[PDB]
Amino acid sequence: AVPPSLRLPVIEAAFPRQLHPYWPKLQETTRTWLLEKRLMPADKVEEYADGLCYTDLMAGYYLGAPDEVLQAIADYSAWYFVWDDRHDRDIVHGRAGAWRRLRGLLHTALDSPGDHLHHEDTLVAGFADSVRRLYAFLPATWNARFARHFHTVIEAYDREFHNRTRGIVPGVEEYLELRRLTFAHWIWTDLLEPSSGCELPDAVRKHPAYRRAALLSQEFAAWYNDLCSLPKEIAGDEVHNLGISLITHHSLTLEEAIGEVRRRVEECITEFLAVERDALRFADELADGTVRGKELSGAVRANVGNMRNWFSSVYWFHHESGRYMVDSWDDRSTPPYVNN
Ligand SMILES: CC[N+](CC)(CC)Cc1ccccc1
Ligand SMILES: [Mg+2]
Ligand SMILES: [Mg+2]
Ligand SMILES: [Mg+2]
Repeated sequence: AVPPSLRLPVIEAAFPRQLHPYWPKLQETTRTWLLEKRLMPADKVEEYADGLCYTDLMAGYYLGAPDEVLQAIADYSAWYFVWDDRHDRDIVHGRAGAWRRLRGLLHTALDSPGDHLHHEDTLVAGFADSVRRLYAFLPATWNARFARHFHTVIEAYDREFHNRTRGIVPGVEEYLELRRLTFAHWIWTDLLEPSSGCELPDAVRKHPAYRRAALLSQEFAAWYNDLCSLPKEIAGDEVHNLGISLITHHSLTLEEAIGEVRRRVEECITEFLAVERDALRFADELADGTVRGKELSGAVRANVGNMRNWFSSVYWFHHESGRYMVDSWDDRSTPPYVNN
């Protein structure tokens, strides 16, 4: 049962949850990886890792992925959550120098992961290990696009460091543009392709129906996170959240901003439903009778199916994960799974 202020009946009725068959082994394998890469203290991994549900989130998203692909995606995604925690803690503790150094190492490790596999900063070494494995599935042209996208993500995190140290809440339009980068919209979209086993040519993945379906899936996910993580983010002096931008710059009340965010999330769903039809029609056109065409057709169909699965996986993740349960913390500004 989902709280009424967070409930989306269309998701519950029309987007049935999916779970990848590898998820049991995925759960333990990623937890051991967090342990062995020293990405979180051992006692916090034991106490909190399974309850954070990071592997469940990815296992309900990239259906059909080969087990080894899903493992690399799950390790990268767990790393990404820890990086968000590190970013937050560097901000809270005014560690501008340590962040600047981290920011630079992640740029370098993204271009040359093998050089960073044993870096003294375990967060860098953990990133390099996951990126190394992601680079082993598709041609170097896909690797280059992943890197180009993630370079921008790192720099969007640096913009968040600038905003939060300076006490700046971005405007609504400014926030929406930045959120497509801090959420890594295009990274999750890139990773559809190794999950279906096919790098898509530019003419396919830029087709208007594919691009708009991919966008809507990510806008829903990011804004639903905003809706669900608003309580912890207000408690933690986070400034990056559509709700916070609305309260600050449009002088909405909390209740008004929650409603506005809800409506925007709801429209992503029904816009997606319409564009989903066009994207599946495109998949049908790709099946032109050739072997390449059937290949491309099946890949697009699988990818669009997983764009749909992102809606349900993100929805349920926010009600299962301990990441957001701010009411259970002794210090509402300091989550217990963060190294402070
Ligand atoms: C801050 C963590 N995360 C994912 C690693 C960064 C993009 C956002 C997120 C939250 C909830 C579901 C999916 C992604
Ligand atoms: Mg965060
Ligand atoms: Mg963040
Ligand atoms: Mg959030």
